[PDB]
Amino acid sequence: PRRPVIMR
Amino acid sequence: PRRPVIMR
Amino acid sequence: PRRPVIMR
Amino acid sequence: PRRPVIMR
Amino acid sequence: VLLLDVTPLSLGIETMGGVMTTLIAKNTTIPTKHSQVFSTAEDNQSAVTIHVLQGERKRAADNKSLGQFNLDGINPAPRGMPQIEVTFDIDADGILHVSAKDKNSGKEQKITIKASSGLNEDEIQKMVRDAEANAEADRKFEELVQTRNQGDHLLHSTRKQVEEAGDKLPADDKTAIESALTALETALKGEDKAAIEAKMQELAQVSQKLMEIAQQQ
Amino acid sequence: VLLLDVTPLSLGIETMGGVMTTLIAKNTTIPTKHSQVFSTAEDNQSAVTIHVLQGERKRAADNKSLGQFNLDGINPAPRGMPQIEVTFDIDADGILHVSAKDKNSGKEQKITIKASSGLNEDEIQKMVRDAEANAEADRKFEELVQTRNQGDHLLHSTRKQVEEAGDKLPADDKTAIESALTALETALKGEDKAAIEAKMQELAQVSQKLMEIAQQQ
Amino acid sequence: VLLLDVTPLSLGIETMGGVMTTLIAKNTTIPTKHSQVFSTAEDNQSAVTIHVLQGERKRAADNKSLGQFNLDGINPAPRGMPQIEVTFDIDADGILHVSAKDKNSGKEQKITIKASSGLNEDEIQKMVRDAEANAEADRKFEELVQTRNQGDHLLHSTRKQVEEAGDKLPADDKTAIESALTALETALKGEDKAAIEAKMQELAQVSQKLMEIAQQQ
Amino acid sequence: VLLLDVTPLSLGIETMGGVMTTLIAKNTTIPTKHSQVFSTAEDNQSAVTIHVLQGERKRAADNKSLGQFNLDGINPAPRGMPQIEVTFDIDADGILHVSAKDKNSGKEQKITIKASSGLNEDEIQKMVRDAEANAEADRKFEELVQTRNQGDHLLHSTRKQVEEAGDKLPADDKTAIESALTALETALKGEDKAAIEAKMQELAQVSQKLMEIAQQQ
Repeated sequence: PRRPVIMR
Repeated sequence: PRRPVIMR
Repeated sequence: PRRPVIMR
Repeated sequence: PRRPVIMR
Repeated sequence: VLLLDVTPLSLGIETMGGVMTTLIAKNTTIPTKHSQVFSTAEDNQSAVTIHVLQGERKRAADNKSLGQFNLDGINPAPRGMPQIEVTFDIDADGILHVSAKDKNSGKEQKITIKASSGLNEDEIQKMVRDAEANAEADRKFEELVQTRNQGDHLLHSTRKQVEEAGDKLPADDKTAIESALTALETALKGEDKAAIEAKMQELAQVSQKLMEIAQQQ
Repeated sequence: VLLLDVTPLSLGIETMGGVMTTLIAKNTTIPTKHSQVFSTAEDNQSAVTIHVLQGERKRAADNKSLGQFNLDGINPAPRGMPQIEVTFDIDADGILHVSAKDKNSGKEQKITIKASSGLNEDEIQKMVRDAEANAEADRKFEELVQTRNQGDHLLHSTRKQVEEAGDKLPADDKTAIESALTALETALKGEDKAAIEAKMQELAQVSQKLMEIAQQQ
Repeated sequence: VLLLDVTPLSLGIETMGGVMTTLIAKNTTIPTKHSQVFSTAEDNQSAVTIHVLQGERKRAADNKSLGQFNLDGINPAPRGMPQIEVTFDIDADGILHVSAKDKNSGKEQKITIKASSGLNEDEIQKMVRDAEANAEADRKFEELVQTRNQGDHLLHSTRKQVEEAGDKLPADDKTAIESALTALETALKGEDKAAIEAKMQELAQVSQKLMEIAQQQ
Repeated sequence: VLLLDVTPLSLGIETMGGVMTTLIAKNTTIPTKHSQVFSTAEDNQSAVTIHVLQGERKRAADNKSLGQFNLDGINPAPRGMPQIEVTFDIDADGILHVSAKDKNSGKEQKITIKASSGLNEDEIQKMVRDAEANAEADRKFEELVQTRNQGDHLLHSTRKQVEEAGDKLPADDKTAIESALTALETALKGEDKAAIEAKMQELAQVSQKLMEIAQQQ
């Protein structure tokens, strides 16, 4: 699955 | 005015 | 007593 | 010639 | 070379939240040029304040001010869309040029800062020592700022999504989400990291149906 | 104390773009617990991969893998809305617990990593030395990643805004924006930082009317 | 390993002049064992004081005392001849054993220092910061100490050489050298680095004939 | 100031044993002037070689040579008596002047080294990285050098004391000391730290009566 994105 | 935000 | 001296 | 020695 | 000209302290700007964002790292040889792209914090924002900082601290206010200027003429847009490119450029004479350009409007504004500005030899070491003394404090500040921006994004976003949903969102979801957004907004007003996460959690908990609707649209 | 137990290398996870994001800094005394909130990269994303890294390099791939696991059961949502809280927790025995919790769904998944995992004394120094050797390279990588995420956000956002605009956006704006988005998408496929900024610029240039409409709504 | 046990501060002993001489460097993994050989400062010296220090400062007095003990039974000898081997040994439990052995007499004395002695986490950072704050001050101190030991060696040596010369040295040389040695001895009593070098210079200037005689013998 | 001119690498000279002794520390702002007093390694020595080094390594041979020159005209003296003051002086233009002056004879010799000499930006970082890579190796080298100088001092000294003792020293002591000095001299010819300490120990063990006589005189 995708990697986590630093939340905005 | 506002400070710049690190663009998403 | 004296402190030790870095030996020559 | 010799190198200098850290003087005692 | 026996010698190198170097930045004794990081150089940067103030970003949302009162944090110093570094454009040029401590210990960079000059000449050097670095750039980063920033954006607006509010819908319809028409101007930004560029505040130039020297130092190693995480609060903007704990660093040396090198000057500030506004870029205006930013065209109406949703927050986070305009591209505001900030460039720091240090020439062979150690003069710093800080520019901000709006990629949409094409408008540019600049400050030029001579090589003798900023902190003297003693203060550079006072600064280095203090950044060390206050490392834990500074990290916690930066974590609080990051948390508050996250809460704010969730706040602003959820409001837009409630708007876009309109009738699709059931009364009881809407009422719960709106009270969670009030609670969140109250918490974003403080400096209590945990309270903010608590209110962001409450919002995640009551937004499930809203998130489905927004994803579907 | 004559002695301190310390993290010899930063510990973290892989984030979008293939970059190592630090949760626990190099040289932290244990026990320690740190957390950060992450989100999804795609609309409707139902799962995330948590990939645990030890090291100082900016590419994830250049650090030591300590293990990876998936959290799933993420409920349908717009990208960047779910709150995925990742906690790194090192106990007095130097065991690392890495957890990821979905604040909406309440789902949690975990990896536990013993105190003997990761890099030995020699490799910790190989790693330290390499992070130093490749500082410039690593920064440039990180700048490229940041630029590509920015381009992607602009891409994804502009598409949503074109959708939301519908008839409000004139034919000629729409055609220009859509060709700019194709060009951008092509560039996000490469590793050419300048090309990406060029295509983000083209988009800022042709989106003025779209930005007005999106701001007004 | 995710973790390393490390010396958070240098460990050492006080040496002549009031300076901290490091046996175990800051940031050493334990277990570790290091040794160095020291000697006596005076003819016929029968004992030495071993004073164990933790810290990064150059004055002994500015570091943390971990304890002190005497080794005695040193057999009559010219200064600088006995071999007094000091060993610092930190075991897997972080206990420090500091031993001093007289290689001639064979006599050994020891202090054992538990892993919880010395400076706590806060003070280790107060210490690190202070060593940084006072770098210039500490160097100057160390230079003054080095200069004073040099002057002292020249003093002590020249006196022995005057003795060994006896009649070979002319009256006028002897009188000039002896007044230079009084002046030097007066200066070794102060903290004025330049005055000491001045008096060492005066001695070099008036000792030429003495140096010939001592070299010839 | 936004900028500081700094030594990117330590500057120094080669001292006995093939070790780099630092006169100007890494990261010193210029202008700067530092001095240290050195001496001769042999009785009657009439000249010294000043070999200027840039770098962070402990073996002289692993640093950058900036040049070398001889000072001669040193007047006959016991080793360790002449005062040979070496000054490193870096002016506002980053030119290095290295001077050596004989305080007895008054003789001075100099090398002048332009600001563009030495290692370029890349090599300064190759050097920094290597000093890190080889820290343990370099320390061990420096310990071996220190041990060999100590052995040599003991060798040279004991020989002088045997001479000065003459008839006071009994046949059996003399024979034992002389064979210990041969063994020591053989060991000073190698790179085996332990063998040298072993032979220095044997000498301490058989010299007790000699040390009494030398102390008494």
